[PDB]
Amino acid sequence: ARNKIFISHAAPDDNDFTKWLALKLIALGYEVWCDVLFLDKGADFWKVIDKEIREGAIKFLLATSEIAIKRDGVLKEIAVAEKVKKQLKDDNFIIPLIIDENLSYDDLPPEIIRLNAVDFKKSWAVGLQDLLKALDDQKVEKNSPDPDKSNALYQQIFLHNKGIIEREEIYDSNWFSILSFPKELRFHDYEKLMPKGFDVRELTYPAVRYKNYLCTFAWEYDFMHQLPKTETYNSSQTIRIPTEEILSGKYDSPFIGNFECQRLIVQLLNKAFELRMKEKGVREYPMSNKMGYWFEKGKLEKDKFNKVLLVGKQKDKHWHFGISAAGKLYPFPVLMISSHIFFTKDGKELIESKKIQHAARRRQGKNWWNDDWRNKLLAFVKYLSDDENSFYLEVGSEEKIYISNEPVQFVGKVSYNMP
Amino acid sequence: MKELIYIHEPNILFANGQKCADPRDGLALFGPFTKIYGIKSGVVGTQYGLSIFKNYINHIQKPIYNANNITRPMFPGFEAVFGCKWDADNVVFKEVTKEEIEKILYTESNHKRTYDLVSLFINKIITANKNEDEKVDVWFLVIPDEIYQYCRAQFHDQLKARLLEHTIPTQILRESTLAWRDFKNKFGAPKRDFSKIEGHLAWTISTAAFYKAGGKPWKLSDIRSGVCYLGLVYKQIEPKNACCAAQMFLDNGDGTVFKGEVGPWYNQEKHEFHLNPKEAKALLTQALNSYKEQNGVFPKEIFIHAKTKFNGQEWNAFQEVTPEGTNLVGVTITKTKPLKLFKSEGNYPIMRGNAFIVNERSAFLWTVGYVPKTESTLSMEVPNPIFIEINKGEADIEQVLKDVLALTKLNYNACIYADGVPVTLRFADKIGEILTASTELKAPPLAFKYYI
DNA sequence: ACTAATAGATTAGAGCCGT
RNA sequence: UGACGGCUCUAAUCUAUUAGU
Ligand SMILES: [Mg+2]
Repeated sequence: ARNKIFISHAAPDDNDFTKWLALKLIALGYEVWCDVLFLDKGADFWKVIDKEIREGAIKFLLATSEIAIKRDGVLKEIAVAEKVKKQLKDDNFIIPLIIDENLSYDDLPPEIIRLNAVDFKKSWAVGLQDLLKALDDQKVEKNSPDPDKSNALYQQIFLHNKGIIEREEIYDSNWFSILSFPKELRFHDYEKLMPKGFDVRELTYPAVRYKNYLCTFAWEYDFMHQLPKTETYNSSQTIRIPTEEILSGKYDSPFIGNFECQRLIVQLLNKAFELRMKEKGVREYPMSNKMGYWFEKGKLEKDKFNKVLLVGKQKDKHWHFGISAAGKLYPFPVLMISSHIFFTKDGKELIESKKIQHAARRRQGKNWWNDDWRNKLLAFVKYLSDDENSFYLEVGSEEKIYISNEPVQFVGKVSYNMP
Repeated sequence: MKELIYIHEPNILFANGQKCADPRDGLALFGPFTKIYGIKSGVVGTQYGLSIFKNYINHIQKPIYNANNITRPMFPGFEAVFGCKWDADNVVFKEVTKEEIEKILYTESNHKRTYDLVSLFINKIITANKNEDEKVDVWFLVIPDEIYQYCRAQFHDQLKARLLEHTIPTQILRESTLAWRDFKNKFGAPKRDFSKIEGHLAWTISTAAFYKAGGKPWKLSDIRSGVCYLGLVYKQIEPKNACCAAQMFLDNGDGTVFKGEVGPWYNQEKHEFHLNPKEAKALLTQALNSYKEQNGVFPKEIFIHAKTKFNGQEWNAFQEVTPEGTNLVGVTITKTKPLKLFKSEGNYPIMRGNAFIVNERSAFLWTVGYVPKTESTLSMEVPNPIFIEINKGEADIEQVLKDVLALTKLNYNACIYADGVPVTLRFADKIGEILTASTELKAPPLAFKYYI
């Protein structure tokens, strides 16, 4: 029966394309007759070319090119192809596969000009994907010589340009933009009243002694108990600076360059976050270059909050969702909240062995997934939400830094099947 | 709401000018860009290693099935993909007796231990490259596992640098890799399970062997012409810094000339990771001449990228030696800033290619993420993006993002979908690791085939 | 100038597991 | 070192400030 796909092409150059085309179709199980790959030597080729076009061919594929349409021996296969098409009452018989870049549907012979071509000019894999759609639509039967190769090669062709959907998607970051911040940043000259090398870290509110000025948002007479003779200070020596002006990068004062001010603000910001943690009473954990935070076993209700177990157990220890918030001002002031997994054998003291924790951290990590990490982090900050829509950072008696308790959300215009 | 732009995946060429986005697909469907006649193997190892190597090379001639055929493509077979022959019966075997390892193994000094083992393997290779009339293509050193961990100033790094003066491609294969079924940690299960990634393993070794034998498995075509993408990496030497460079650019015939432009440009300065005016001028001059000879005309801009920022004086040196009409772009690509974008609903991480334009001179680009075609992330969890900032020069922050993603498609040491960092910053890292692992060679080879 | 300290910054390296 | 990714532990440099020599 006619169950063979004939291929016509120019003799010298089309071989490369046709050879790849012929083998792929054979590998898919499509029976194929090529004038160079299946023509026995010494045969009367027109006798067998004509005969099989009439009798053996069920599809006719023409490798269309700038010379394959000017080749006398190819049009003869076309001319008989049209005739056998007529008797077979199959309009979808001749499929003029266009491969040449310079051939664009305006020098094609009238015989195939009425027909719908399959485009290979830009990419052979997609053009062959078009053919498989065309052949499968017409229910062209193909055998299954090696079923595994046929299915696999079909999938390789099938999934060539796919997986980029135009659907919008929303991404939850670990960035938490600051909502509020003090209006005025103040340099206190408590120097005259400050003990030599008075630890500035012991203060209730964050204050950095830039030069001889205690850079802080805190109100002047705030550290009355902590710092003696605080009230004796004169507010004249305090240097008021508009905070929003710094964040705009416009306060290029000779006294302090703008760049240094933000780094102090971040220094204040990170310290204030740490100071708030003691108020929130979260157990901390030193790191290689950072400071960890988490909730002790039993502190949180069932060691879970917002339907998320911030505290769990792995092996002989207890895994704890660790965090290390870091401040950033460029370009949008944001307090990044990271994600970690600390481990405690009794649920309280953390395994001192760094090797055991790090090995444990990886074992726990290979369990949590994108969604799980999102749930754990957002539940953690939600527990830290002072307000129902933010959490503040006390930097003074009446100065506060509200920061959005929800993470900054990014929007993208491309998604995938997400199987 | 911050909007993320999407960077389209650049295409890597294959046979017949055909383009595909996955090297594992464009190779399987279309084949390598340029074919070699065949690969003549050479094995330097124990009798056990030679049997394993002969077993594995014969194994990968035929198609290989991994459990997850849907996601990561199967391996059609070496001759089926690359078109050349890689026969295990043409092995120019050079035996290394296990007892010979023992006497070197027992030396007290670690310096003498690693040097003698390196001298053990390379001497047999070097002699067999001067006395034997066999044209060996790639020398495969099936090293026994005792070499790896008893000898632990690196065996692998020392070996490659000492063979540079002879220009001998080598491909070190640990015996635990080729015979993974036959190495278990007393549990009965392999020390590393390659069962689900057999095709992934066979893909990587084959293209590495194919590349080192003079083959070009694929090349890039999605870059702006007339640009010399030069990548700089600094290595600590113990207060010495060495800064090798790797360049990638199109020739006149639209061919990527992915070569090095290397040397230990030393920085004995207290401030680290920068270049003196003298050293910096030589570095950029070399790449300029290399493009000059490879193309005839000078580049119209030089896309200098690095993981470290550039100060003024070294940038000034670049300006002084730069010819007229040539622009400079300084790009700093770091993988440190934590910007984790968890997907709203689902379990598959953010798709690769998303980009956050922070401003006109910086961006966050997701080179690692979820790849749809492979249907299985090269990563496992939420991927950290790489921060790309235009340190110096005038360039488009969107065009730079495309080029940076483009440079992630020339990893020949593995046939993965794409690499997290641009390969020019990864290959220059490998070169600096290799070069400095021994004495200063007057002229290093510029073919990555001798390093990767 | 040279050291020391408190920071954020920005780099490197080691190394320990996943896939 | 078939590879890749993540993470950990260190370390140094640069900047600011003060102290000290
Ligand atoms: Mg390699």
